[PDB]
Amino acid sequence: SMSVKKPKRDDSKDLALCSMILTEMETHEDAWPFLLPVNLKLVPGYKKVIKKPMDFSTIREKLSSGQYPNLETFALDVRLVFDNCETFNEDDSDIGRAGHNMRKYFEKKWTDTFK
Repeated sequence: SMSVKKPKRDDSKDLALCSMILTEMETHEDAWPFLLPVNLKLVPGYKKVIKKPMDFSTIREKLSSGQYPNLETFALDVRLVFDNCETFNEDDSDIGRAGHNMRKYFEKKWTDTFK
């Protein structure tokens, strides 16, 4: 509260570390469904059903231009990528499996890096 603060967690490497994580996600072999925005002209249903589209290129641009106020807002966008994937794709499709694998990959790097 006013003039009563918890000790200061060092956040100065957060930007670099989120960049590194994102690079590792970008270069994974199962990243291909997630590298670019879904083409809303060519994929029936996507626009109306997925209220907040997200993809790795868009996360990379946001990261590079100071649009993440902290590491939790970055983790929310990454998880949004996988949540959207589960919303639109069957678990037993190549893309559905890709999405479960990538979420697992991400959550381990996240825990190892920050927790």
